[PDB]
Formats: sequence, structure tokens, C-alpha cells
Amino acid sequence: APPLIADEFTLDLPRIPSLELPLNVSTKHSSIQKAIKMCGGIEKVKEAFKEHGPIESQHGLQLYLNDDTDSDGSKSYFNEHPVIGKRVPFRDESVILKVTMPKGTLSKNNNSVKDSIKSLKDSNKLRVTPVSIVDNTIKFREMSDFQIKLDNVPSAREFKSSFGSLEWNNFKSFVNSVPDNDSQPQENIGNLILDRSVKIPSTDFQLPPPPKLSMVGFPLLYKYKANPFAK
Amino acid sequence: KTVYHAGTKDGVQALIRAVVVTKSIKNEIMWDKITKLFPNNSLDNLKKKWTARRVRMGHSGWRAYVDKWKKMLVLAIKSEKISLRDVEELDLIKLLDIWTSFDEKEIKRPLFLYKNYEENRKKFTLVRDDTLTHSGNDLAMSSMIQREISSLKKTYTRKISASTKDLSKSQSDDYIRTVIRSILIESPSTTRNEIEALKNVGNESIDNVIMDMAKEKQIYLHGSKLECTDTLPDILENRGNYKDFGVAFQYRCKVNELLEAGNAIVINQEPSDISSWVLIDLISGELLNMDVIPMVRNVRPLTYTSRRFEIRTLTPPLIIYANSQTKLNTARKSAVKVPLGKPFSRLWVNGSGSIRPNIWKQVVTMVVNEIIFHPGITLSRLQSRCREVLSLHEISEICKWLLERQVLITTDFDGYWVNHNWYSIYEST
Amino acid sequence: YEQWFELFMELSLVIAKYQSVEDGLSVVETAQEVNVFFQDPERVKMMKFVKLAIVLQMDDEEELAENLRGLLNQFQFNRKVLQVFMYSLCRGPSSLNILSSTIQQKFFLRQLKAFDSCRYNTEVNGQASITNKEVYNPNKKSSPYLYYIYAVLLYSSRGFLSALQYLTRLEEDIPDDPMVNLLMGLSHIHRAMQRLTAQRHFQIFHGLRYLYRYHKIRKSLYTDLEKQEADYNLGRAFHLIGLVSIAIEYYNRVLENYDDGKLKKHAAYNSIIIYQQSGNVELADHLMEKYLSI
Amino acid sequence: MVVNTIYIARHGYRSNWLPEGPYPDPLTGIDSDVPLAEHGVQQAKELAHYLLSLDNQPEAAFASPFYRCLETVQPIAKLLEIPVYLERGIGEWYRPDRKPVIPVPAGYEILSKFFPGVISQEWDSTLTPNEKGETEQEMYMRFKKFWPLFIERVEKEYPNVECILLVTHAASKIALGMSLLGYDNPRMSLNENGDKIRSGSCSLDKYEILKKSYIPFSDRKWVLTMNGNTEFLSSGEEMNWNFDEVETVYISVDIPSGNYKERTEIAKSAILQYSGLETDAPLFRIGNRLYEGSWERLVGTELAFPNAAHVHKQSEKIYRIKERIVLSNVRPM
DNA sequence: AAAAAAAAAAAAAAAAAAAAAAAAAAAAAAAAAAAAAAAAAAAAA
DNA sequence: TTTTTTTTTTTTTTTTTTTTTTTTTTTTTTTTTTTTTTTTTTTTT
Repeated sequence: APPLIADEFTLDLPRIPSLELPLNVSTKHSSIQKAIKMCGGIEKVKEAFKEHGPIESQHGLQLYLNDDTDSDGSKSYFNEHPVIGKRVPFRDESVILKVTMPKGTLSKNNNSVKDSIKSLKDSNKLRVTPVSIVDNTIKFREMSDFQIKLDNVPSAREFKSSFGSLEWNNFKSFVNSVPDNDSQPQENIGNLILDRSVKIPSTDFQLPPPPKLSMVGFPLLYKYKANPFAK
Repeated sequence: KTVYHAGTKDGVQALIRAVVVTKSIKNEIMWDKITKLFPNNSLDNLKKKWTARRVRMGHSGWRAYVDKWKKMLVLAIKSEKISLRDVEELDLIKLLDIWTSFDEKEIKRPLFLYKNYEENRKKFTLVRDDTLTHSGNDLAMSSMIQREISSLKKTYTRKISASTKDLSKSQSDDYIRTVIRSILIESPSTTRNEIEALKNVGNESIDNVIMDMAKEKQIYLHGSKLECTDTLPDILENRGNYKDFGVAFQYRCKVNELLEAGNAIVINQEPSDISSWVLIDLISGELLNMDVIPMVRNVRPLTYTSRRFEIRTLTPPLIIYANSQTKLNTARKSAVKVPLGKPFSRLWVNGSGSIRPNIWKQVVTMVVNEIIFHPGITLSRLQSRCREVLSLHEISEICKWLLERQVLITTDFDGYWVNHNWYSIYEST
Repeated sequence: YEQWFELFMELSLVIAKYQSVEDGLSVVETAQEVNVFFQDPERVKMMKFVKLAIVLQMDDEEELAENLRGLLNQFQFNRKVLQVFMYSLCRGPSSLNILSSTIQQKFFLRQLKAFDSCRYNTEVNGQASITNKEVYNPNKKSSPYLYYIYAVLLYSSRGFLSALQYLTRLEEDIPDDPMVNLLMGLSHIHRAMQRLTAQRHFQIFHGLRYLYRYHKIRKSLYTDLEKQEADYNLGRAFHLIGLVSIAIEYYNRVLENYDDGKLKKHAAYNSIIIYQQSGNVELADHLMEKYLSI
Repeated sequence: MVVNTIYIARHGYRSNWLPEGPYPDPLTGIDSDVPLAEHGVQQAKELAHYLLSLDNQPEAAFASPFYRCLETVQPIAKLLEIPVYLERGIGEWYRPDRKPVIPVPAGYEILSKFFPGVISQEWDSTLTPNEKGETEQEMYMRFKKFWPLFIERVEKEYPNVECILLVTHAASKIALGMSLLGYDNPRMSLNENGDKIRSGSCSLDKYEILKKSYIPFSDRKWVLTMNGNTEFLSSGEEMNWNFDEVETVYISVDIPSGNYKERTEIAKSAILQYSGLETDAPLFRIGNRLYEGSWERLVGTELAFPNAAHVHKQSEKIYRIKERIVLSNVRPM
């Protein structure tokens, strides 16, 4: 009998962006929707695919590793200078195969899609279609920047409990106790601080960091070697 | 009596078909049979053209020709085109016309798949076309456009199954490449048939990996002789780095003895590049605090300048000395017996079973020169970034020997990373 | 009308915690036009501060630079004003441009000129004019709060040698503060890595005096749960200058030595992102689950 | 030109399927002929945004003159910038025992008052189905008679048509498909494993030519290379009907380029087959290129986004493609 | 001998030159096509 | 049976295509030059 022909399927298909989050998300929508909430959410994930241009003029997509909130509804780590991902310029095209198969075949087969298929080998219930093509990708390969913590520096807790929290109740008391006439720009800001509950050392003038303590997010290549270009 | 001049565009394919037919039937290249088809050409012009065609197609081509030939041979016997006597006598004219006639019929089909997988494994034979060679290189990058385009594209996955090559079989394939490399630095040329150590591994796979190493230019081929390419030594001398570390365990001594005096070495001129392989680590080992020679400076009102403003005083020449609190980097290393496999098992090991010590120094320092910039490494991505140099069977015997001599420490899942004073491999005692 | 001012500021701070943050801005910039609030100058100060907080929940360069230039001008020379500017520019690399910009680095030179004018009681060539006149300084020290942010606006913009100028100027006055010694070490190393400099290894080690001075400060004079950032950041430094296995001992200290999870996700990520390049793909996926998955 | 692409889709979700009223009056005044629900108009907009993503846009849409099939195309026609043609040869199926009457819809003159700018009067219908209802034997032969007469008129009236859309009813979707492919009756399975033409509201068929190297209608051959597609709809398969639990995963088919500065691509309107998914290395086709590739799992978790597809004139639907195959290029001989 | 004016140096600022990286053009190698020559086959004496 | 003519096959030459190397342009960094102010020296009264 004429050997049976495999179903031919189109490759003219919807073309699809993709996002390689170094987060090991579960199958559940409950893991996925928060793993997206980390990388600036469902909005900025879409917009970071639209960003054309040469690779160093790309802002890229921000990934925040600590969605953790303190009980005031602040960003518990409002000091987070995020990870940066950028849109791959040389993404090869790739096609996605949806596998439709009996419920609980995953739990029956090592939670492996491969062995889930291999269990139904002789049966009519296995159903595969190519359904879309990925043609574009983002990879998060620019580091998170230096990060301070502002829980033991007193005016830093003043800032978190005021700015970070947006709590009027714990913000009015940062801004009140700001001088109009700064009486003594020479002296430790501690001289204005009511809160001695953290034992801050005398030499700490409680300078905050810049938003980029690193200027270049990929490593600046100080491999230590003698510079042949120093002339 | 189908004859070819080997200069004809079809005659090159006739030469290919005829070696496949002769070796697949009689286990040998029957040149006395093949030369009857090429009267217009010399034995050695035909050998050279054949050798060059097996080099360009490699392992993933040669077996595909043999597998299509044996599948066509099976289909021709089952359709009475071939008697087993035509196989036993090796009548190349009949077997070549039959190959030609089969292609002339398959050329007429738009090449659809069967649903049945064994029908596809019968009625396609398949050439794996090595674009992504799995040589995990991003070649000698320095620019931030080079580095950010590469490192946005590059792959972030793990194989679920064993590879399409059986890993028990691949444990001979990579071990062939390494026994070869480990003899190309030994010798400017080597002969496949006679002098290879591998021969417990099947001679077919030896020859197929020789074709692939010539395709990847790891060897030149002068007939029977593999030939040494200095590209391997050049990549060791460019990516291996051991002179810097050598002067670095020596610059450890030049810093350390002076630290407890308080009044110590003053950094007042460009200190050696190696001095930054040592001071940066030893300061990160919390041995150190840094004092200032108090060079009195003409600070004045109305003045706002930097670039040569009291010149040296914005690198005001430091004294570098013992912090009173701590020392972390003391006596951690030990006489761990060198990683030494079978007589050419791993790039360094020489024929006597001791290290080629310079190749060892260059290669361990090459691997640490990977890992300084590549911590939390598998054996596998280190095999791919070393694919021009080291297999996975080599990289374990470095990476565990560096955990035991504690220059490396390892995370979960056998990721290697170096703990501090890592450059000091070759310490004074 | 302090009751209505409280309601406007609290409502704007509440709106900005959720979607359509622009409605929060409309309340506060209306309040800056309303005489009932804006004729009380402590409330002028408070409104400009509130809207600066709100801006950091949305994300931009230009709106943020405009609100900041709007409140360093008023409330002149002022330590808390200068400090809230420098907390603000943390999240978003959109914020880096506000500091790489020449437009703000000119402002911070003119402020440093103005403080010198009022310190020595002379004119200074191209100063800003004084208006906040109780500024009093009998021991004639600098203002660290100026020195630092003028070094920042030279440090951003890749003026690394020009930034080291004003952090050597702040070293003269407040020797063992944290951010002075971190940013100064940061300037020396970012300077050092330019293509061709004479004294390039020399130019990295001055980075380490001021980084390890900030570390020895943090490790010996602060709570354990905030020594963690002395370990994280010194780790981060070695990663920025591509000495990454020295970054890893310090990232591991964030993972092993401390309870508070926050910096473990950064130390883990900046481990994962190495561990991808290094390719312990198993370990990376594992750490990713252990710290980053949900 | 010769038509290479035929799309057939069933109409949207019927208003008279809703659990509570008021059920709307049929706008034509004819028995049955009900309008869609807003949920049906949503499945129509989804279907439109799927076709809009394909470089193979329709040239035109042939609509069943029944009201709900035109209310299905009113967003499609206005989004792909195409004309709609009435074709009684793709109307509803009713049996001769159906009561109280057999519905046959009003002309262009009534439909154009509800669907202005959508419908063109340029086309005269290929045939009309039996006003006294049709047996299964009549119905199947009416569609077998339609196809050659229909396509012969399309390629004379509209000789620029290489791609066409038909929007119709459940029996009208399956019976057209089975007769185009050349099966003896509409109850036959497409294959020995028992598959059939899937036919929920807004489910999409595509029928594509075997390719050579004008042509008469009788020498042609086809494959249903997109069976009853609902993977672009929000709610998936709904109110399916056929002539007589499950779980979902995704595998990426990666095709990597060797040089990191060079990008490799999938040809417009090309075809794929897969075989041996169960094996340690499956086999694949893409256009005329062949392949084999290792089974792989990511570090981290690619998300790939159907709801963020490009345009080429609830939980948001997203794929977590943690598992993959990496196709080495593996050509035939 | 004292005072005033002019010139030179220094610190600073701004512009130009120098150095490296990227892109484009030219050169070299390889493949394909065309032309010429030789051999074989067919036809005519 | 021999000679001449036509056709086919083989070999050589020419052209096109691909790969490699060099040159040019752009960008970033470093050094030098220019300009302004202060100090020192010389000249004149």
C-alpha cells in the first residue's frame, strides 16, 4: 500500500517576538505573569521588540530581580538598578510546534514534553501543528549595576519610608527637617536627623549613589594586560 | 561502458559514487576497478580529488553516501535491477548507471515526508551541513558592538536527550580529536593507518574524524599524512597566559613582605601589568589598606581644573600596606598530583604519561584565563569554547584538579569558579 | 488649608502608587500655581519633593531632569536637597543621561563657584548668584554635598579624571563617609579603562583605595544586613571591570552569609548572566529557580 | 493567474447560542438567519488579525448570503482592504424535513443596507442550493458541482486572484473541504488515523496546491495544510459540528546560522512536515530544505508571543517554550 | 635706588592632532564557459 | 576498399565570481597650543 504521506503544513504563519528571561518559570500562569512583572511588565516587553538601531544606542528592556514589597507598599529594594536586555540583531527564524495530547500525559511522563509524546507513539490522540514563527528575540546579557542598601543609613531609611513608600505619613517628616537656608553645608546631614534608632558612625555623611555606579553595563574590558595602545 | 574524464562536471560525481560502491561492498577502495572508468586521468590525480571530496563532506557526508548507496542497492536487488553476482563481481558500470537511474527518478519527486518514521529513515539519506560547527567561538572580540551583538545572539540551553550521536560513541569521537591534537603538537605530521594510538576505536570513525579535522583546518592533509597546523600553538600562545600569572605569584612576594612595615612600596609610577593581576586580588583578599604620600597642593579660590592640576596629585602616589584586621590568602594550595590520563589523552599529556609542562602551563592558564572571565562553567560550554583545543574528557581533569588545589571552587551542578589568589598556580614552595 | 494641602499631597502619592500617574502630577503642579499652598515656602519645598518621588514611579530622562533643575535652584546649597537628587537618580538607565548631560554639569560647576564666592566673600568668574543668605561657614570647609554631585556629573559623562578631582576635594574634608569613597574609587577605575592612558595599572589601584575604604567603613561600622551591599558592590565592581571570579567570591558572600533575600536575586542574576557565558547552564537554571523563580 | 490558496472559515458565535435574552430579531425578517453575539464578532476580529499576519492575504472573500456569514466578514473586508462577493453556492445546509420552512436568504439589495461598502454586486452566484432542502447525497454533489464551475469563473472574472477566502456554515465548511480534496463522501476521515475537518465557530481551513517544476481545474491536487485552525482565537474550539480531556505544550524549532553576523530564514508560503517527534531526533522539511535536530531544554524560559505578531498588509495568550529542538541543516541527496 | 612697564611662564581652556576601529575597495583565486583541436563515424567513390 | 566529410568529444582558454587584504573614514583620547593672569626682570627717571 502506498506509504502514508505526513501532513504538509504551511510556514506562512504569524511571526512572533520572544524573550529569554534567565528566570526558570513553572508551567503555571501564576509563575509566568510575575516573571513578566519583573522585566517591566506586559507593556515594555512588547515595546522592547520595536526598538530598531545599532546595538549601543538601544536602551534595552529592564529586568528587576526583586519585585519584593515592604508592608508600606514600597519597592522593598527601590535601590534596584536593574539588569538590561537588548534585542538580538541576528536572530535566525524558528517555527513553534503545538502538541495537543491527553490530560495528565505530562504528570504520567516525567513532566517531559518529549516522553509525553513518546508514550502515545501507537495512538490517534497525538496532534501536532506548526502554529507560529519566532523571528526576533531579546536576551538579558547586560548585568544589574552596583546596588547600595538604604535600611541602616538613617536618611536612606528616611528616603525609602518617604519617596520609596510614597507614604505622606512617613514623607512629610523627611521634607520637614530639610533646611530652607542650609545653616551649615560643611556638616554631616545627621545634624538634621531625628531618628538615632540606627547607630550610624560619625564619619558617614550619607551620600547617595548615582543611578549608574557602573557607566558601561557589559564589562569594560580591564583584562589587566600591558596596554600596547598607551603611547 | 560509461566512462568519464575527471575534469567533466559529472565525472567528479562518478568518482565519488565508485569509491562508495567499491568500499561499501569489498571493505576497500578498489583503485584497479575505479581507474577503468577514468582512462584519461592518473591514479594519484583521482586519489587527490577523492580525498579532497571526503574532506569537504566530512563524517556527516561519507556515511550519508554509503547509507544512500546501501538503501539504493537494497531497492535495486528487490526490483531485479541487480543480481547478487553484480555485487560479488563489483561491475562498477552497472552499479553507476543504476545509481544514475535512481537519482533520475527521485529528481522527479517534490520531496515530501512519510508520516511513518522508518519509511523516512529508508527513503531519505541525510547530510548534516555543518554551518553551526558547535565550535563555541566568538573570535578574539574586543569592540562593544562585537561583544553585545555576539552575546545577544548566543545560545542558552541544555540537551534533554543524549545527542543524535550516541554519547558512548561520541566518547570515542572527541577522544580521537584529542589523541590527534595531542600528537600534532608532538609531531609536524602523522599517518592515520599505522601510527595512531586509537585503533581499539573503529578505524572508520578515526578516518571520519580525520576528514572533519581537515575540514575544520585543525590539520592539513598531504595524502596519508595528517600535518600539524601552527594555528593550535598560536591559539595557546594568544589565549594561554602563563607568564603573567608566573610574574604574579612573584609579585605576591614583592607586595606581601613589605605590607606589615606600614611604610612600604609606594605606587608612584606605572606598576607592571602583572602587578595589577596581584594587587587587585590581594586588595580584594582584605590584606590591604592604602596610604597617601601627603603631596601639598595649590588649591585656590576661582580655580576649577583636573587634567594636570598639580599633575601627579590626582594619583597622589600611594603607600600600599597591611590592613590591621585580616589575611584571607594563606597556604590554601597543596601538591595535588597532576591530571594525567592515557598516553596522549588530554592536550597536555605527553607520550610518557607526564605533562608537556609548558603546554600544561599554557593550557591550565588558558582554562583559568577562560574561567577568570567565565565562572560557573560546565565541562560542555568549556568543551565548545575550547573546541579548537580541548574536548570534554580533557576539561574535567583540569577543572576538578583546580577544585582540589582550591584555585577553583564549585557551585551546584559542577559549575567551576576561582576563589582569590588564583593566578598563583606556580608558587615558590 | 493645610488640610487641603495634606489631601492634595497624600492623594497625588496614592494615585502615583497605581496606573495613570499623570493624574497625580496634575494635583501637585496645580498646587504649585495655587497661592493658598505656594505662598508657604516649606510647602513649595514639599510639592517639588512629592512630584520628584512620583516621577520615579513613571520612567523618563527629560521630565525627571526638569523637576530636579526646578528644586536645586530654589533651596540653594542645601544638603537634603542635594541628597534627594542623588537618591532619585537610581532606577532606570534613563536617569544616567541626567548625569552624563553637560546641561547639569555646568549647573554644578556654577553652584561650586557660588559656594566659593560666599566662603571667601569675593566675586567668582561665572558663579551662580546667592539668594539663600544665612549660609555660614566660619571654619571655611567645602560643602561635601556640592563636591560630590559635581564629581558625579563629571563621573557620568565619562569625565572620570574630572570626577576624581571633586572626590579628592571631598576626601580633604569628610575622610571616612561611604559614598564619597565608593564614587571616588569608581571614577579612578572608569577613567583607567580608556584606550591609551599613561599609568593605566596605577589608575586602577587608586580605584581600590576608595572602594576598600568604603568596604572597611561599611563592614566595621554598620549592621550585618547592610554590610551585605559592601559585599555585593565590591563584587559588582570586579564584574564591571571584567575581573569576574573576584566578583563571584563577593556575589557568593551575598548568597551564603546573609538572610535578607533582596541582594541574593542580584548576586544570583549577575551569577546566572556569567554562568550563561561560562555555561554552567544547569547551575544557572538551578540558581534561577532557587532565588528568581516564583 | 491560477489560485494557489483557498481559505474556508465557519461564521462567528450565533446570538441564539447565548444563555439569556433578549435574543435579537433576524434583521432580514427571514426564519433562522440570526446575527452574531459580540463574542462571535470578537472571534471574527481574531480570525482577521490571524489572516492579516500572513503575507498570503486573501484577494477577496466569498460570503454565504446568510446574515451571520456577512457579519463575520465586515471586520475582515475593512481590515485587509478586499471586496466581498455573495455566493449562494456557499449557503447553509438544510434537510427536506426541516420546519416550519427552508430558509434561503434575500439578495444584494437587502444585505447592502446592513453591510454598506463591504459587499460588491460584480459577481453572479455559481449555483443556488435546493429551496426544498437537500439530502446528504444532493448536498455533497452540489458542492462537488460548485468547485469546478466556481474556480473556472473566479479565474476568468478575477484573473489576478492567487488567494481567496470563503466564510460559511458548519456543513458548508466540511462538505466544501472533503469535495475539494476529492473524497467519496463527507463522513470519510482525512487519514487512516481518523482525523476530520475541525469546524467550530471561526475555525480556519487552508487548502494549498502541490507545486509544478493557465491550468484546467481537473488536473489539480491539494493538501488541507491548515486543519480547522483555532490557535489564534482566544477561546479555542467552540460549538464544533461534524459529519457522523487534553493538555497543551510547545516545542521550538530553532534553525541556527553559523556566523553570528549572518541570519538564516524561512521562505514565504513554504511547507513543513514532521516525523519521529517520539524519537531521539525527529525529521523535518521547510520549503524544499530538510533537517534533523537534538532535543534541548533552556536555561531560563523563552516566552514567545502570538498576541504580539507583526502586521504585513483574560490571561493574555503566551507560550512558555522551555523545551526545543535545534535543527542542524540536514539536506537530502 | 625705587617704581613702572613689559615680557614670559603657568594654569586653564579650547581646538586640533593622533590613534583605533570600521567600512569599502582592490586584488587574488576559483569556477564556469567558450573555443579549438582531435578522434570517430558516416557517406561516397 | 578507400577517401572525404560531418559530428562528437576532449582540451585549452577566457571570463566571472568569491575571498582576502589594504585603504579610507569616523570616533575617541591625549597632547599641544592658545589665551589670560601673575610674577619677575629690565630699563628709565
